[PDB]
Amino acid sequence: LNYGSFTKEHVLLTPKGYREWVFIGASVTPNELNDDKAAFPEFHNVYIDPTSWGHWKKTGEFRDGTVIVKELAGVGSKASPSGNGYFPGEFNGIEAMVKDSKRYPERPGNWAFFGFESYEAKQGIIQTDETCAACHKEHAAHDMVFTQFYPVLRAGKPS
Amino acid sequence: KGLNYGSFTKEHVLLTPKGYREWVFIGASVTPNELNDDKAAFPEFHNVYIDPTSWGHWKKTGEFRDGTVIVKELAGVGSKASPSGNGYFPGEFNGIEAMVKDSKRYPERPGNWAFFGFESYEAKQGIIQTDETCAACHKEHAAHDMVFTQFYPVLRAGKP
Ligand code: HEC
Ligand code: HEC
Repeated sequence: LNYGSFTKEHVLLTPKGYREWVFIGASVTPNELNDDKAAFPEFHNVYIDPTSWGHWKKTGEFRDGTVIVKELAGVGSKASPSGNGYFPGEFNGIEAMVKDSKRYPERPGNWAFFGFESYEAKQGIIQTDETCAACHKEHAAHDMVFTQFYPVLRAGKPS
Repeated sequence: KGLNYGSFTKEHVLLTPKGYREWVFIGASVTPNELNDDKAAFPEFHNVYIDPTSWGHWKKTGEFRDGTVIVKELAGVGSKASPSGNGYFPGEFNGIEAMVKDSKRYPERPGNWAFFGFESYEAKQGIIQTDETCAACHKEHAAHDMVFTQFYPVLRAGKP
């Protein structure tokens, strides 16, 4: 079963319940290491929909209909009883990408990339290939997903 | 009824959990070695999960039921720079820690939490820990019921 609901123009409605999908990894780009203004502030927690996770464990490929959500959160502090580093604060927003060879036949890898103005928006804004796919195409380890940073995906694909 | 996540020996020791990566992620933090005298206490990234039944209960109540299992997975820092900017990015898996709340199995431990260490992903079961080794820091400093919910935005957003 596909996990992305759409409008008529194949625009992605804001995903709901993605926090109960399969988490695949977290990174952090703090503002203070990026001239006080990270591109994606700051923590990033990333999820893949459960059906696509199932298909990934079998094939090590992203099926048609894969949805991946990147959730941004703030750095809430830099020191805790466990030591120094970065610790998350409040949610900041989300980004998403959807793979569909039928609805997006001419985008790189048949991926559409979406931004969201706020948590209350009812739908995403599809982006031009220049804005997001170009960087993913140029540097992602596998099929435009930065799986070099998702150890859940790497450990979970078939041997 | 809800499912029972985690299995236990007759001495009530948690068997090494399987499938916890399909549980509910509640937040990640990072204590890099280079920021902690080249040896962090829990190196380095920590990805945290709560079992799906306790997550269902937490959504309704905001408390940790009896039978709550939380798993903290450790991973190394893989790199400090990527096309998205400077920071910290995960590498390989290092190991796990876990805590289990059960007033029937652990009537005398603080909070009725049992803290477990694991010697490897290959171990059959965990090693339960003395109160000073784990529960002490957790009871003094965690925001809620010995769980550090100040670092679990999923938990804080999901409670009623
Ligand atoms: C993370 C991201 C994800 C998660 C899946 C993945 O491929 O990692 C999504 C759905 C997304 N972004 Fe992309 N992005 C970049 C890198 C290195 C990572 C992982 C490391 C981290 O989390 O910091 C990403 C790289 C880039 C980038 C390089 C200059 C650009 C311009 C973009 N990303 C742009 C976008 C988007 C355009 C608005 C967009 C919707 C993204 N990313 C979504
Ligand atoms: C994270 C942890 C978790 C996840 C649930 C939680 O309460 O956060 C578990 C299951 C666990 N550790 Fe504990 N721990 C500490 C802090 C600040 C955090 C969250 C921020 C982060 O990820 O860095 C924890 C603090 C401490 C601490 C203070 C010095 C000590 C002594 C311990 N933790 C000890 C233990 C354990 C004994 C070996 C053990 C099995 C833990 N923690 C498990």
